[PDB]
Amino acid sequence: SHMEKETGPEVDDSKVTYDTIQSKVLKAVIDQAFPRVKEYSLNGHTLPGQVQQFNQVFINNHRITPEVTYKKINETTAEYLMKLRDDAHLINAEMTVRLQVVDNQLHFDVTKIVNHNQVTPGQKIDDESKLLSSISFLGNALVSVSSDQTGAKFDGATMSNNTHVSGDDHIDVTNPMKDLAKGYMYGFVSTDKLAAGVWSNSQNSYGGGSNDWTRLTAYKETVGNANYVGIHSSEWQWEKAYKGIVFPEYTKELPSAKVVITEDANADKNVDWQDGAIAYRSIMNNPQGWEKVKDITAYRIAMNFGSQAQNPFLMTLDGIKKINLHTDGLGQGVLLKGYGSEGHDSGHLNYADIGKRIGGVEDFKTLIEKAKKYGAHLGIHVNASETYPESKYFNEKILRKNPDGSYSYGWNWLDQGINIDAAYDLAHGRLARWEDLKKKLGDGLDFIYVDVWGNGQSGDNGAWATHVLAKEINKQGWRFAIEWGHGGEYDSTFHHWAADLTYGGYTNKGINSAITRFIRNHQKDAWVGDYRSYGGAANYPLLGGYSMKDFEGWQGRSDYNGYVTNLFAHDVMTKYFQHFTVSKWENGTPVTMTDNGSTYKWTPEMRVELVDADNNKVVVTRKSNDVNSPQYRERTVTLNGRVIQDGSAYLTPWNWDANGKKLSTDKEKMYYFNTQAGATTWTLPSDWAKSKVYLYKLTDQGKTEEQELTVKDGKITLDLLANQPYVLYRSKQTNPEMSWSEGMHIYDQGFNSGTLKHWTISGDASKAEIVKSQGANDMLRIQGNKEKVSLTQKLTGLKPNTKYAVYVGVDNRSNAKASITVNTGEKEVTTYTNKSLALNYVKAYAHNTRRNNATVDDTSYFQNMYAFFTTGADVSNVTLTLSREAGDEATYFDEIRTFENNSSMYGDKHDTGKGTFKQDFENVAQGIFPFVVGGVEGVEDNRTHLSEKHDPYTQRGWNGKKVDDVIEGNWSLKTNGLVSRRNLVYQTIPQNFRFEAGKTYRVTFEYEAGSDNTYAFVVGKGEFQSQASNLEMHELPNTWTDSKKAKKATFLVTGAETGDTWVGIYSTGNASNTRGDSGGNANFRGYNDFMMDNLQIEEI
Ligand SMILES: [Ca+2]
Ligand SMILES: [Ca+2]
Ligand SMILES: [Ca+2]
Ligand SMILES: [Ca+2]
Ligand SMILES: [Mn+2]
Repeated sequence: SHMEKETGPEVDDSKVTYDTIQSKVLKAVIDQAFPRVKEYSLNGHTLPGQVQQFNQVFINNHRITPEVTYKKINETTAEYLMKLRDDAHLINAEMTVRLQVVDNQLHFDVTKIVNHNQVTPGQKIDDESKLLSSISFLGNALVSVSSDQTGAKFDGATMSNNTHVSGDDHIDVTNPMKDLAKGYMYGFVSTDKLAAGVWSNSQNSYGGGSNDWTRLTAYKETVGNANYVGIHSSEWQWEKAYKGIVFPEYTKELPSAKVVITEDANADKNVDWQDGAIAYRSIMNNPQGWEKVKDITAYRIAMNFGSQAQNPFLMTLDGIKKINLHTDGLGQGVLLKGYGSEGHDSGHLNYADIGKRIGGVEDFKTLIEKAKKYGAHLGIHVNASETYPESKYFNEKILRKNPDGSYSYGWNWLDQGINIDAAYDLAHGRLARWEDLKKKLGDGLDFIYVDVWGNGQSGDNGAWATHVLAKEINKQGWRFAIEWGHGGEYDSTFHHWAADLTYGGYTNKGINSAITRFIRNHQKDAWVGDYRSYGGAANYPLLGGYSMKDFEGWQGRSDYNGYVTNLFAHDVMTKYFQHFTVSKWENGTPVTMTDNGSTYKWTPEMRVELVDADNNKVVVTRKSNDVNSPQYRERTVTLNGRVIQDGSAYLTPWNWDANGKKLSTDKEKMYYFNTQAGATTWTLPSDWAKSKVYLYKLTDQGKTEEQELTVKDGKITLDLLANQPYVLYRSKQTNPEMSWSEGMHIYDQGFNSGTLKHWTISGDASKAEIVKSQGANDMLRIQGNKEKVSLTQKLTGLKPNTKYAVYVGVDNRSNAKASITVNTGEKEVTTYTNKSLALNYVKAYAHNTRRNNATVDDTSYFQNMYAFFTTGADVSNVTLTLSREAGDEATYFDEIRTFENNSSMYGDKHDTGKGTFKQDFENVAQGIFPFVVGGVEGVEDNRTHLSEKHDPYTQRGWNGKKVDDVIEGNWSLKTNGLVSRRNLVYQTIPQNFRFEAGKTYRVTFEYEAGSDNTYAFVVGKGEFQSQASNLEMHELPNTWTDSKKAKKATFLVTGAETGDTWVGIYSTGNASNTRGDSGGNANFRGYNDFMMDNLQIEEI
């Protein structure tokens, strides 16, 4: 009141004809001349709409006075025909606005739009001003509040992803007050009697950051002696075009907005934004798939990359079973990053190209269907921003070009990507790409994760473009997910950088807004989770917040144990709260924090209450407001006044199956988890109190160590291991049959079942054990055997007369022969290894040589050992045998994968056998056989993979490309950019191809090399060391300056008597020659690359 009171034009609506539309509880007085609400009335209390007439709209940004005719449709409903004509700006249109009261809601709908100009979605338009592209009712508040009203206040949320900075504004409406003209995602006005919330489908943006997702605009308007704060819908979009081409019809969404009016809705006897937020759930858009979120407790990524097939579709079902047992049936969400093409960041845009080397559409369909019973939902990683020449959808027309006409290059890794123009893509059939995937896959896939979208790589990725993209995905029945905490606010249900707490640091997490989280906490994982070092909202949020970890290869992640502990430490309780809707949010006093380079104030939530449809009430209370107290980072949680979490421990009722379905009373359970040692005591519900109670320790074998608990006056006391999940039931439970590895033709391919029962052991069974790697990955170990030990299992469900490959991962520390043998009943084939000599450098593979997932002695020499065979007519007697001849030291085996394969490598025949060896790379089972990737990049998503032909884009000449990606057929072996490394790129190993002692072989291949002597053919023996081991080097010349195609290389190689000779490709110390090119041009054109094809090795 110390600044000058403000004054404005008075209201004069003495000549206005008003009508009333009303439900039983809500009356709205409306102008017949224009769709303006003068005032809302509910239970004798009022809120203004737009008090000052503004009978104008903005059409394509032009102020227009519409010619309006009114009709009263019925007691609740009025229509306004609004003719829009301005010849000078080529506006000749009409729209109908319907105002309708439904219970305590007012609906504002543009129900019908007619553009009299000729516009046809999909066709060229000569003049964009002919489009009816935007409709704005800015200037007409849908609801407001006046400074003359007691308790007048506005609350609004904007996007903030910085954990120190709340996105919310709380503004008292006073005269005087600060100017206000600002976009909001959510907005409320209230008095001490009524609160109103406003929703709009407007995909307006005023800019990036807090200016985005601004579907509402709040404005201060001084009317007479009073200030009003009014909430307006932001501008709506309609007919739009790109470079003259009108977008498809589905991009037009009819404008809609809603207001909801409420008294006290949480029984705290105060009326404020929280009541408005509760009521707002009845008018708001709901991101499709949101209902599922609360029961997706175990999210993770399973990764494939670079043709390696690290995680075949049917293998992922075994990880789902492991997590099912270990969590006693918590729901799951597995994002398949690398589901398509050759893996992650291969083949982008071709969404329907399901990865062949991981089992194709047939195994993907099986994974989806069979995962349902475990409440496991599958998602896929796609890209709508960048592609590669290999992709069916790579074309000049789709590529993004800079103003100077150069390509907007993407990242160079396996291949040099080029960004696409997403607006062009939308305007030229993007939708059909999703349709093709949906048709091929059928029903059942849960979610689409669109990587990078939001970062502008493909041009406009803002609110409008994101809603269009999400609608294409939702239309196929899929749920939307994206990378950034700030992305997809309207439609996303999952944000990777909100959920993986380690990413981005404190400025780039989930949505830091009490208002937004209150409204939608239960609908998405988009929030600030607990990560103390970020401070602010991340310093122990009372609602928790998803914490994602992984164990299936994503960024080299393999920590299964840590994954499960994390689920219990953060996610069980986070997900518990998502089964309820927030009803009350109470802040404590501001505290001072110091972290991330500043001292700042933060106002922490001290209590949050939640409720469900059955009026269960959950109360979550922070144990101290003192930021220096250990109790600041602790909560008490009650359900109906019963303590279920207190500090370090919880004993939490879980009444839902893996898919969220309510459990029968007798299947109800409770989870216990305590991050500290110590006895804890819990009050049970009376219907548990008079029952026997049974406790189980949860492990990767499911429920173990059954104990009957002693109940005393309805209490139990639990004194158990810290950081260890348990589950409690009212009756004795059993572990069901998991059918490990169903569809993979063998039982329990990964040694997860805790026994070798399905194997027939010939020899001393005490010498064969399932043991844990340094990464807790179970493996078969055979050691210390004086006689042969063999393990045999039938291969089941094979097709007759069909060609197959089978491999087992093998790491042999013994010199003794370790073998895989298949007997089809007509033929026996066998492959073996003596001591393993090649470390494993595949980052997304579970048994790479990184120390934390090493086999033993801090190393892993795991490599896939293959046999190739063909079934005959009878498939009832096909056996696989793993054996180890006598030796002291250990052989490790894991992951037996049998799958169709059509290679013809052995004297032009499929089956393992003698004859000239040939690799044309046209029928590779997986990886780069007979080579394995070397240590040139250490453990990495290796820059060598099988290159796929897409003429002319992948071949010499396209954008000045010097060398072909593919030499002959559809596939070659490509190494991208690994020049000047002085290290081994890849090598054969004896189990893949053996240079027999004292025999001599001719090794021939065709190759492309972009520069002279950057790569060399090498001959070695034993384990490579970069004392550098001895190598016979053959530097290779470039293949383009004096040749129109790949050159031929040929070498004589004699096998060392020790049997451990191999050959490969080595990155020399020589600098490449990029012929004056730099940047993306030099990367694209292949100066730094090496391609091989048509390998042949024959004895001479
Ligand atoms: Ca003052
Ligand atoms: Ca209230
Ligand atoms: Ca295993
Ligand atoms: Ca080929
Ligand atoms: Mn490629």
